[PDB]
Amino acid sequence: PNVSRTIARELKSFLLEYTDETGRSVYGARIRTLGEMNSESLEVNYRHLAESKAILALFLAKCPEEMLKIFDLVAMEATELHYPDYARIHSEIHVRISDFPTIYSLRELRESNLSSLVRVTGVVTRRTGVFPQLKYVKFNCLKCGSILGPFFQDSNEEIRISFCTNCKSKGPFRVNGEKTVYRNYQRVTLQEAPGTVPPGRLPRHREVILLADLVDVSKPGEEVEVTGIYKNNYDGNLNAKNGFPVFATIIEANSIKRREGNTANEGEEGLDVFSWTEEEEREFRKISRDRGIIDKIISSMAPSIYGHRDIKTAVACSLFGGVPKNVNGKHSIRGDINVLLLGDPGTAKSQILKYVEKTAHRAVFATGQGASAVGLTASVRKDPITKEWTLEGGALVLADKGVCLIDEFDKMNDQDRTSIHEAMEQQSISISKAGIVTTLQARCSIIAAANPNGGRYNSTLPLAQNVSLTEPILSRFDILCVVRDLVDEEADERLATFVVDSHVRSQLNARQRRLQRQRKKEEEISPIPQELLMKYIHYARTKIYPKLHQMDMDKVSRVYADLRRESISTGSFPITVRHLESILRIAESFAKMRLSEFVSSYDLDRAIKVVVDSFVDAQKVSVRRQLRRSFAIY
Amino acid sequence: ATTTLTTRIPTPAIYPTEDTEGNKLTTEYGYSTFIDHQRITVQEMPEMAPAGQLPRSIDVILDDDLVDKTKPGDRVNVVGVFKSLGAGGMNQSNSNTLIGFKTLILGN
Amino acid sequence: TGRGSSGVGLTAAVTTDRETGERRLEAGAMVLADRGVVCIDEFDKMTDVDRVAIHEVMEQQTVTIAKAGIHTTLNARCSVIAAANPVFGQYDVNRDPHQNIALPDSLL
Amino acid sequence: NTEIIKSFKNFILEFRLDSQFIYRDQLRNNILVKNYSLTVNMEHLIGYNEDIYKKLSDEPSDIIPLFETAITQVAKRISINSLPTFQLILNSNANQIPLRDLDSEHVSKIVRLSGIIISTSVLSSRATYLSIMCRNCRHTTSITINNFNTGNTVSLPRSCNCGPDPYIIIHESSKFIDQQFLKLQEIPELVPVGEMPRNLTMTCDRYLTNKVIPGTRVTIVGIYSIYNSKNSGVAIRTPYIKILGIQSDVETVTMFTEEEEEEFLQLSRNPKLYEILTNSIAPSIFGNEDIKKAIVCLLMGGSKKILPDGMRLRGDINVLLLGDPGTAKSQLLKFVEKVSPIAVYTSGKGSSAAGLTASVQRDPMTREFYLEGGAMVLADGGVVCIDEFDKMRDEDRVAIHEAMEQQTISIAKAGITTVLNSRTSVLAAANPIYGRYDDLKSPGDNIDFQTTILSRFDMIFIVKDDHNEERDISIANHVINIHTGNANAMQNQQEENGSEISIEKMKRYITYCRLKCAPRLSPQAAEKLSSNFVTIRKQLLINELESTERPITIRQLEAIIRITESLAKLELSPIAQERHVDEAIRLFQASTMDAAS
Amino acid sequence: LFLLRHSSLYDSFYYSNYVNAKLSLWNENGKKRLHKMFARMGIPLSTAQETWLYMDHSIKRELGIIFDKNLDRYGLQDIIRDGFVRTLGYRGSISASEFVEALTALLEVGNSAQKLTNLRKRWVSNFWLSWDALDDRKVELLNRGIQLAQDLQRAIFNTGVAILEKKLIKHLRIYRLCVLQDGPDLDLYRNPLTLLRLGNWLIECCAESEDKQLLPMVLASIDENTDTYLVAGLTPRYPRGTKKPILNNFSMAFQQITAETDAKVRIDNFESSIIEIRREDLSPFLEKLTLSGLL
Amino acid sequence: ERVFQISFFNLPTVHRIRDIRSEKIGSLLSISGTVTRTSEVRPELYKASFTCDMCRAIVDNVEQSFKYTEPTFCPNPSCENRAFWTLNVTRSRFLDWQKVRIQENANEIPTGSMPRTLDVILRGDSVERAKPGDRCKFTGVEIVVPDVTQLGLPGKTTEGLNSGVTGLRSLGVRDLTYKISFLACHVISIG
Ligand SMILES: Nc1ncnc2c1ncn2[C@@H]1O[C@H](COP(=O)(O)OP(=O)(O)OP(=O)(O)O)[C@@H](O)[C@H]1O
Ligand SMILES: Nc1ncnc2c1ncn2[C@@H]1O[C@H](COP(=O)(O)OP(=O)(O)OP(=O)(O)O)[C@@H](O)[C@H]1O
Repeated sequence: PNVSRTIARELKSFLLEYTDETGRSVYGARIRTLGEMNSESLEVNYRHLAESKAILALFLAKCPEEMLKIFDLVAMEATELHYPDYARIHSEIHVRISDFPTIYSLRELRESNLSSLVRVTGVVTRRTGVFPQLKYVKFNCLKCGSILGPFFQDSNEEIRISFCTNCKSKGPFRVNGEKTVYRNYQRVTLQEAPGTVPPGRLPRHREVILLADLVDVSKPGEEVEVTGIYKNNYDGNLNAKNGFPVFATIIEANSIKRREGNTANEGEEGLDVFSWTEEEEREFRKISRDRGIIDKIISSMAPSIYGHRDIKTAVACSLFGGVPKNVNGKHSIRGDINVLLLGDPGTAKSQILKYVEKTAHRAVFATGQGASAVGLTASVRKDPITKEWTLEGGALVLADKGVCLIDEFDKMNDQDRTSIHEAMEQQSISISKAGIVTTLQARCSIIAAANPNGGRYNSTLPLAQNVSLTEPILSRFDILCVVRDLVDEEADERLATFVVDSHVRSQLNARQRRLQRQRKKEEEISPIPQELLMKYIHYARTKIYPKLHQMDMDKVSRVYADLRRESISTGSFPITVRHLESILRIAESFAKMRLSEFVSSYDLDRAIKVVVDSFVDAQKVSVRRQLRRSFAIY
Repeated sequence: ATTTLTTRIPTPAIYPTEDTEGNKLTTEYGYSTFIDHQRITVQEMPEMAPAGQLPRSIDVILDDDLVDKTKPGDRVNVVGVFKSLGAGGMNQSNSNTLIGFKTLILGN
Repeated sequence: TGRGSSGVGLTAAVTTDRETGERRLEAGAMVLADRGVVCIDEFDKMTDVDRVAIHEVMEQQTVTIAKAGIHTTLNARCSVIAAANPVFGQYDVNRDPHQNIALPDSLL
Repeated sequence: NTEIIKSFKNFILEFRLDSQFIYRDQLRNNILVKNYSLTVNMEHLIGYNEDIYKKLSDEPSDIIPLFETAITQVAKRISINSLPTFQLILNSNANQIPLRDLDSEHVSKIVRLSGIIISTSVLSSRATYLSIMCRNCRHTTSITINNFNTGNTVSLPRSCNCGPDPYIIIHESSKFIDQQFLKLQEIPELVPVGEMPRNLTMTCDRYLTNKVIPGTRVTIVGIYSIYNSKNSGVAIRTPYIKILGIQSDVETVTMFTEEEEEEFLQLSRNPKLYEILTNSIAPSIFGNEDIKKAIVCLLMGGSKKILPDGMRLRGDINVLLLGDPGTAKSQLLKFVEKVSPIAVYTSGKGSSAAGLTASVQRDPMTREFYLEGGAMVLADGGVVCIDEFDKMRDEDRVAIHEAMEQQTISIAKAGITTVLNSRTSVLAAANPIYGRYDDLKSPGDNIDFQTTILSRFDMIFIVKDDHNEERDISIANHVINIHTGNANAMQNQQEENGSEISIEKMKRYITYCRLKCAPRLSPQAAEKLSSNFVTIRKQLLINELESTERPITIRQLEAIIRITESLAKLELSPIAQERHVDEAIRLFQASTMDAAS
Repeated sequence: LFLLRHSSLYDSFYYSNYVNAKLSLWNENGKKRLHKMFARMGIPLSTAQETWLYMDHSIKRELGIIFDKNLDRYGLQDIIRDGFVRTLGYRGSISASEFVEALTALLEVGNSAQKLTNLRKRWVSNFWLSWDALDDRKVELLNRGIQLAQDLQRAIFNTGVAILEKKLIKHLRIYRLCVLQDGPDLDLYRNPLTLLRLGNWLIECCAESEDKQLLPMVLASIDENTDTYLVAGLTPRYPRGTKKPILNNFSMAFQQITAETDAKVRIDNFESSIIEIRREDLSPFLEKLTLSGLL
Repeated sequence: ERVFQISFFNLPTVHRIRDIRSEKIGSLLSISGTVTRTSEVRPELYKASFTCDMCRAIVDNVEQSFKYTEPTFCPNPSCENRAFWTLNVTRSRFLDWQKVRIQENANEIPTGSMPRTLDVILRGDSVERAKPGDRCKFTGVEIVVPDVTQLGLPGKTTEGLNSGVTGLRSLGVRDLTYKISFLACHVISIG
C-alpha cells in the first residue's frame, strides 16, 4: 500500500535521533565507520533492540521480509546525506540483526514457526564452493523486445512463465548477455552439533542458503548459529521418499556469528561488537602510558587463583606472542612461543589452561585419549559416489592461535608425537597421504600440562629420569614451569582463606542494576575486569609490530654463553641454538604490551630474570650454589 | 562409420520389413555378409616419453585380417588414417564443455 | 616388479560393463607369463595375501576363479625367479643356515 | 559494428618508437618460422586502446577476435592458399588479487592470477572450420566458430528446402584446435587465517599449450567468463578462466638466449667457484663446511650410461643427515627446495608409503581403473626431501627399496603393469635414539633391526655437540644480526654486487650447466682410487678382528666416482684431473673416519 | 601528490600521509581519514594500467570536483598546482615534477684515511650515469631510478617514524636537537643528498601552527670510524603566508667554533650547511651554541 | 484460527501386527509393538488456495488428496481452467508429521523368523512424542496408500500382479499398485 512510505519515514528518525547510554552518538558511529571500510553491514543495539522491537514485533512476525526490503531503502538515504556517492561504488546495502531472545534448537520447529524470524545452532558439515547467481533476470522474447528488464528472481524456485505482455504464443523466454549483475550463493548443509542434546541418538539435517556478502565466513567444522527466516519453497517433487502433500524447509540466513562460550550472560558478550572509536580508543591510550601496567596486567589475568608469579607471566606471554617475521629468499623464523607446565595432581594447573580458552579469541581443546596422529592435523575423507578424494582438516588448521593438550597418553604417545614435534620444527607442516602433495599454513601455538609418574619430585635425579619423554621433543619448548610445596603454615592459609571467599560468590534499571552487581562482584580489589581486558587483546595481536635496537643486545651474549658453558659442563638437558631464539622473543612480547614498537632496557633484564631461574631451579640438591651465581647475572 | 573415408548419410535402421508389395519379406542369411569390429587402446613406450607425465593413450579400430594377432604386451607398430567422428555441439543443446570429436584410427 | 597387489595371478573381476551387457574376466598377469619367465622381488616384505596366490600357481599350472562370475580354468606355463634378503644382517654363519628368512616352507 | 577493423589494420603496420618499426619487424620474422602469434607492448595501445576498450569492455569476448580477423588481412600483404588464423598473447602487470574478489565486479574483465599448476588432462579437439550438408536437398555451406561465450556459440539452422535439422558434420574439410582443462591451485601463502585452498579450471589454444609441468610458480592473465554444464537449487552456473598468455617464470626444452651464457662463461673461467659458493649458497648458516659441499654436488648430479649392452649404471648420489636437535638439519632442507629446478617437500610421517608412489581409483565416467597419483612421478629430474626415519616401520622401507638403486617401478595393481621411468634423487634427515646415547655407547642402535637401507645410501654425516668457547659466542653474535636489525641483509647486499651470488642467479645456471656438458674421468685417475681402496677396506679389515661389527660395501666405491664426476659438471671440463680428485676423497676420507668413531 | 602519471596511486598512500603530515598528524586520524577518500575504488592489476592512467581523468576531475568543495571549507592549497608537462609523441606523458625526483635518487644509488678515498670515488662515478640521462637513448635505465625512488622514500619513512616515537627531539632553549645514535640501515646517510630530504621530511613534522620558536633542527648520525658525524642544519619554513629575512644563522657560528681550537674539526665538505665533528666535541659544541645567540 | 482432530483412546482389544488383513480396512484397531528409526518433521497441506493466473487465482479449491498438485475444479469466472496453479504460502494452514517404522515385541516372537514389520504416519500433536525405543500402543485407523506416478523424472517379484487389473483409468495406462500402511491419531507408552 502507501502507508508504509510513512513507516520508513517514521522509523528513520526513530533510529538515528536517539543514542542510549549518556549519548556519545552510538548509532551514528556504526554507520560512518562501516562506510570507511566499505563492507555493507549494520547492527541493532541490544538495549534498544527491544524498544525498537516493542512497537515492531507485531510487524516482525506478521511479515519478516517485506518489512526488511522497505527497511533497507531507508538506510541508503540514512548514509547518503552523510557519505554521498555510494552509487558508483557497488550501489548496495542490506541490514543485519543482532542477538534475539530465543533458546531453541533444531528439535523444535512447528508450522507456527514458519515465515518468521528464527535462531538456531548446529555444526557446519561438508559444503560447496562459491558460484555466481543470476539474481536479475533479463527475459528475452524472440519476435518482440528481448529485453524485459533485470528481474527480481526468487530463491531456488526457478521463476518463469509461458507468455505475458508480449503475445500469447509458445515463444519461450530466453537469455542474453549484458548488464546483469551477479551475487554469490553458497549452500552449507547443517548438522545439529552434539552439545545440548538428549544423547544416545542420531543427528538431524537442514539446509542453509547464504547470501551475497555472507560468503565463506564459516569454515567446514566449527559450531555456528544463524539468525535466518523460515521459507518453505518447493514445487512438491521429492525422490528419496514418494510424492506426497509434503514440503521441505530452507533456512535463508541473515547473519552469522562464531563459536560462543560461557553462555551465562544477560546483556553483553553475545556479539563480537569490537568497535573502538571515540571513547574506547581514547581510553586505550591512557591505559597504556602508565608505569606499572605489565606488573598490574599479569596479576589481573587469572582472577581466582592465588599462585606463584611466573606461570601467570608465561601464560600471559603465550597468547600475546611475537612476530611471524618475514625474511628474504632464505629461511623463515618461528613467530610462536610455546610453554609447558609441569605440575602435581592437585594444584590448579588444569584450570589456567581452561581459563585461557575462553579469553582467547579462537581455540580448541583436544585432550586425553583419541588424539590420533591423522586426527589432529589434516585428513583425507573419502569420496561419495561421484566425488573425489578431498582434504578435510582436523584440529590444528582450525586453531591458528590456540591450545592443544599432551600430558601422558602413554600407549598413544608413540602414535602422534611424531606429528606434533614437526609442527614446530618444520613449522607450517602438511603432508601428502594418498592424494595431493600440498602444504597448508598453520602458525599454531602449543601449551601442555604434562604429569610426572607419581609425585612431582619422584627423584633427586634429573628431568630425563622424571618424565617419560625423551630430549628432542622436549627441547622444542621454551620453559618447564614446575611447581612445589611441602609444608607451610602462612602460605597455606593464603590459599585457604582465599579459596573460601570464592564460594561465597555463588526492568531496564534492573537489567542495569544486576550489571553493577555483576561489576562490583568482580571488583573486590578491582583488578581491571574482563569487560574491557580481552577487548584490547584482539588488536594487540593484529595491529602492532615491534622492532629492536642493537646497542643493548650484545650485553647478554656472554650472559648467554657463560651460562651456556656452566649448563654444558653441568647439564641434565642442554640449551642450544633453540633457546636463545626464545630469549629475544619473549622479551619483545612484553614490550608489545606497552603498545610501543620498541624494545627497552627495562624488559630484557625482566625477560632474562624469568628464564634463568626457571631453568636452573629444576636441577637437583645442587641448586643453592647456582643461586649464588645468578645474582651476579642480576 | 566403417567405410573409413566417406561420411555418407547413415541408415538409422536395423532391419526393414514389407517392401512395396503384399509379400512377407524373407531374408537369406547365407548370402548376407558380415564383418567384425574390435577396439584396442595403445599406451606409450615408456622410455622415450620424457619424464614429465604418465603414459597417455589412444585407440584403433582394425578389421578381421589382423585380429587375435595382438597379445597384450607386444611392441606393436600400426599405420592407418587419422579420423574424427561424432557430432560435437548440436546433438544435444547448450553443449557446454563436452568434446564431440573422438580420435580414431581405422587402420591396417 | 613384484609389487604385490592382488592381481599377480588373477583377474579381480574387472569388467567395466563392456558396453552395457558384457562381463569380461580381464587377464591380470598370467597371459604374459605363458611360456616365458617372470621375476618378482621382496618376498618377506609382503603381506599374506600374495603368498596364498603363489602357493596355487606353483603346485598347479592353472588358476581357476569365480569371483562374481564364471568358473574358468585357464592354463599357464610360468617360471618364477626370486630375490629376497636375509633379515638380521650378517647372521647367517653364527646360527642355523635354515630358517634364515623364515618365510613359509610351502615355497621352499 | 565493423570499421574497428579499419582502426587496427591502419594501426599495427605503423606503431613504433623512434625509428625501429617493430611490429612489421617481428610479424615478418614470425610468418617465416611457423608460429602465427603476436604480443602487445605498452601504453598508447593502452592510451587509445582503452579508447577502444571503452567500446571493448562491454564485451571482451566477441570483439577480441575482431582483432583476429584483421591481422590475417595484413598477413597476405606479406605473402605476395595455405593460411591459418592467428592467436593473441597479452601482457599486463600491476598486482595480484589472489582469490578474493571473484563474483562482484569481475565477470568478463581482465584478471591476473598467481598460482601453482598441479594437474594436466589429456588433449582433445574442437573444430574451427566446418562443412555442412542438407540431407535431401543437398545444400553446402561453411561456418567458422572462433571465440566463445565450451561449445555451442551458434547452432545449425533448419534452412537448406529439405527437412528439419538436416545437417551433418563431415570429416573431409575441417580444422581443429585443442583444449586442456588443466587445473590451477592457489599459491599456499597469501591468505592464512584457518582456511583450506580452493581451485579453478581453464583451457587454452594450441600455440600456447604444453608449456607447463606440474610443480611450478606461475602467473597468468585472462578472462573470467561463465559456462553452464548440465552434468542443485536454482539455475546456477560455474566459474572458469579463459586464459590468454602465460608470461611465466622459467621452466624450473633447453632453448634460451645468448647473453645469459656469456656471463656464465665469464664467471666459469674465474677458478674460485668451489669456495665462493659455500659462502654464497646459504647466507644464513654458520659454516658447516663438510655438509655444505655435499649439497652442491647433490643438486647437479653425474650422468647416465646406456652403454652398448643391456644393463645400466645409476648416476646419482643420496645423502643423509642424522644428529642432535638444534643443528639446523631441518631448516637447511627448506633452503634446497626453492633453489632446485623441481622440488617437492613431503617431509613428514611417510604419508601412507604405499600411496606415495601410485594410486588407482574408480572413475566417475566409465567406472575405470587408471593411474593418477604419485610423489615420485611428479619429482623426476630433481630432488625429494623426507624425514623421520625412526618411527616409520610400516611400509616406508618396503616402498623405497625398489624406488631406489634401479629407479624402475612397475605397479601391478588391478589395471596396468607398466615400467614408467624414474630418475629421482632422495634426501633424508632423521634422529638417532635421542642423539647422545648413540654417541656414548657401542656404535650400534641406529636403525632398529636392519642396516640394508644404510648400504643403499653412500654419504652419511654424523654431527655432534662440542663446547668450544669461542665458536659459540660468534654464533651468538651471528644470529642477533640476522634476527633483528637486518644489517647483514644490508651487508650481504653490499658484498653481493661484486663478490657473491643471489638466489635467482644460482637456479638459472644449474639447469644450463647440467644440460650441456657431459664429463668423463681420465684413465690416469684409475691408478689413484684403486690404490686408495685396498687400505680403506684394510682399515675396515683390521677393525672386524677386534670383534667390532655393525657399514662399508662396494656401492660407495662406485659412489666416489660419481662424486668426482660432480665437480667436473661444476667446472664444465670434459675430463677429470688429480687436483680434482684429491679434494674429492678429502670429503669422503673425512666421512670414512666418522663411520668408525 | 607526486609521480602519479608514472605510477603507484598505491604508494601515494604514504605520501598522501606526507600531505597529512603537513596537516595535523603522521599516522593516527589519517589511517582512518584516508579511508573516505581513497579505497572508494579498489585499485586493479590490468585495467589499472588504464584506469589510473586514463580514466583517472574521470577521477582527477572528481578530485577536481571533490576539492572545489574542499576549497571554501578546507582551504588547504598545497595540492592544486599549475605545473608543466612534456610528451615524446609516444612512451607516456612525463612531467617535470616527478622528473627531478628520479634525478635525485639515481644520483644517490646506482653504484690512514683509506675509506674516504674509496667513498669519494663513488659519488663522482655515480654522478656520471645521471648526466647522460638526457637523451632518448636511456629508456630502460630511466625507469630504474623510478623504481629506486619509490622504495627510498619507503626506506626513509621507515626510520622517520621511529625517531618520532622514540621521542628524542628536545627543545632545549633555541633549537631542537636530535642525535640518531644508532638505528637500522645507517649506510644511506653518508651521502649528504639524502640528509636534506630527511630534514625536508623532518622540518614538516614541526610545520604545525607553532606560534613561537620557529627554529629548525640539527641532526646527527654516524656509520663509519672515528665518529665523522656529518652534522647539518636546516632552514625554518613558512606555511604559505618570505616576509622576514630568514636565511641562516649557523654559518656565522660555524666560523666561530672552527676558529677556536682546531681540535679535529673539519669544513672540507663543500656546502657550508654541513660540517663534521668529533664525538667528544659535539657536547662542547652545543654549550658554545646555547649561549652564542647570533640570530 | 481453529483446527481440531478426534482422539479416541482405550479400545478393549489389543492385537499383534500379524493379524491385519480383511476386516481391517477402515476399522479401528489398537496395535502394540516397538519402534525404531524415526524421521524428521516436515509440513503437510490438507487444503490450499492455489489457482491459475488466467484471470484470477483466488479460487480456494478442494480435494487435497494423495496427488494434490492440481487444483482444477470450478474456476471463478469463465476463464481458462487447469492452465496453472500458484501454491501460495500465505493462506493455507499446515500440519506437521513424521514417518516411523515399528517392530514386534520380544515376548511374542515364535522363532527367529525374520520378524516382519510395517510403517505408520502420525499426524496431529502426536509429533515427537514416540521416543524411539519403547513398547508402545496406537490409535487404530488402517489405510491403504498408492503412488499416482506424478510428473517427476521416473513414471525378483511378481508384485503388482493385482495391479495389472488396475489399468485403464482416464489418465495414462500404467499399473497403480498398493501397500497396507497405517495412520495414527494418538500415542501412549505403557512401559
Ligand atoms: N590454588 C588454587 N586456587 C583455587 N582453586 C584451586 C587451586 N588449586 C586447586 N584448585 C581447585 O582444585 C580443583 C581440582 O582441579 P585441579 O586443578 O587440582 O586438577 P589438576 O590436578 O590440575 O588436574 P590435572 O592433573 O589433570 O591437570 C580445581 O577445580 C580447582 O578449582
Ligand atoms: N649453523 C647455523 N647457522 C645459522 N643459523 C643456525 C645454525 N644452526 C641453527 N641455526 C638457527 O636456528 C634457528 C631455528 O632452527 P631450529 O631451532 O628449528 O633448528 P632445529 O630444527 O631445532 O634443528 P634440528 O633440525 O637438529 O632439530 C634458525 O633460525 C637458524 O638460523
